[PDB]
Amino acid sequence: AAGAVILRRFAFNAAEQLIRDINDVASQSPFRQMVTPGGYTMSVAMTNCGHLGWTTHRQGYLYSPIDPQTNKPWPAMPQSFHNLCQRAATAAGYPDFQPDACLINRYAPGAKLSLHQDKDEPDLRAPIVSVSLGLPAIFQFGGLKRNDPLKRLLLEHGDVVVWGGESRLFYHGIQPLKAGFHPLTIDCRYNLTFRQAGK
Ligand SMILES: O=C(O)CNC(=O)c1ncccc1O
Ligand SMILES: [Fe+3]
Repeated sequence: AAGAVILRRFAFNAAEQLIRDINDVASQSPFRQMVTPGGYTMSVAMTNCGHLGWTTHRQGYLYSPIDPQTNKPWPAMPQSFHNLCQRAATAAGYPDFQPDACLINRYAPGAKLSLHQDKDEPDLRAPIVSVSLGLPAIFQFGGLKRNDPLKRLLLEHGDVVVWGGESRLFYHGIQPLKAGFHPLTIDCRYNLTFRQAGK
């Protein structure tokens, strides 16, 4: 899509370390399946690291310094996360990107992410950096309207997408995860999305 940059296998050499750091983050702020304000439990399990974390609070979504499950700050952003995000963001031409939030998604087979926009960040000029690890997933994206036609791209282990420019506000999602196996993740896919969430 216009504005979006795909860097295939950009995070391949870093994957092992990133996965260790995911485990470390989740040991402090555990993965949970958040409940939408619609009352549905998501198939995707989530957690956050960094100064701010995306979560549900009082039947709604927000960036918060505190993990509502633990009542403690989200774990600090791992070095591996920060390094890889910056190498990706710079390669795609976003030198001033300074992320302070990393949402971590975990997909078991069957798990999917419904069509949505990321429009909750203060500056929409800032991109989102997205890192795929483990099992491959079909990423779908449309446009500015919920009913716009979808295009599909397979995202694989180590792929990084820098989601900026025109595509920044496009609706997008993930199709039900095909069952499979990966040496590093076992039977799941992880996705990291780095954001400038602070005002
Ligand atoms: O790949 C996922 O599991 C979900 N990714 C996203 O929701 C996303 N959002 C904004 C920009 C890039 C993304 O990959
Ligand atoms: Fe998204």
